[PDB]
Amino acid sequence: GLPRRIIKETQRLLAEPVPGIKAEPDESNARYFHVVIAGPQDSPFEGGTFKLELFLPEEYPMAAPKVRFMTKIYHPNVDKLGRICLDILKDKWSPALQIRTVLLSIQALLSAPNPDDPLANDVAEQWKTNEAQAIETARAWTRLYAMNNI
Amino acid sequence: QGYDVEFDPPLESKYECPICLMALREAVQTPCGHRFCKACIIKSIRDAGHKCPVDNEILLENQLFPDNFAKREILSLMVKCPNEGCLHKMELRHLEDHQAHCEFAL
Ligand SMILES: [Zn+2]
Ligand SMILES: [Zn+2]
Ligand SMILES: [Zn+2]
Repeated sequence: GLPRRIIKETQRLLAEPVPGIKAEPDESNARYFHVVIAGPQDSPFEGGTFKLELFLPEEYPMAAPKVRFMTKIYHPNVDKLGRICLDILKDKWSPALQIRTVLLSIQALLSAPNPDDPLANDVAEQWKTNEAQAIETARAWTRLYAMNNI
Repeated sequence: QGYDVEFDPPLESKYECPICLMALREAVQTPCGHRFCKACIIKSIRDAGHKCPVDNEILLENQLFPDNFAKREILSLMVKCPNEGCLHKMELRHLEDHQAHCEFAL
């Protein structure tokens, strides 16, 4: 019932999963995925387990996959609602990119924040001026929200 | 819209369409050197931009060269009937013909 592209792409992820990332389709709707990304090492989110929800619009792969953090997180490219501000998910998307492409992008974004592409107002700039402060706050949030693997 | 079939040996990734992930159907090549199914890159150009999806490089519809070498060798590949249940295997070039004689079908 669901497009072959999505069906085939899914098998490949479950088959050769991206390191540090766990993602499976919704046992009730394949267009939805349950993602868990382990906080990168040496990054402020070291030692935390983050949950994200990825959904594939009907126009996919022409339209980009919508992704959002479910686990609270202090990072310049995510807002309070958990939405990710990323290029490849906005205008820089292409029907040639894949789910694995998005999963890898988000993960790199943790190992190293990109304070402008554009950016979620607040944190975006705080990470610019008091980068030391921004980082401790992120470590704090990681211990507070992503260490009880809900 | 590529060839949704089991290729055994499995399909080599060079012949897979980035846009539909099936064996290239009516293979064409872009100035930038990427291959798609003739129908897929037109669909991407018409409503995704006049750029190659693989690298966002300007593309334009009049720059799709028939990849006659790819079309030729993909059609000579061994495949299995995609009628689920059938256990027939032949050169992709002949799949179609076999269809008119499948136990599983329309
Ligand atoms: Zn290209
Ligand atoms: Zn195609
Ligand atoms: Zn058959």
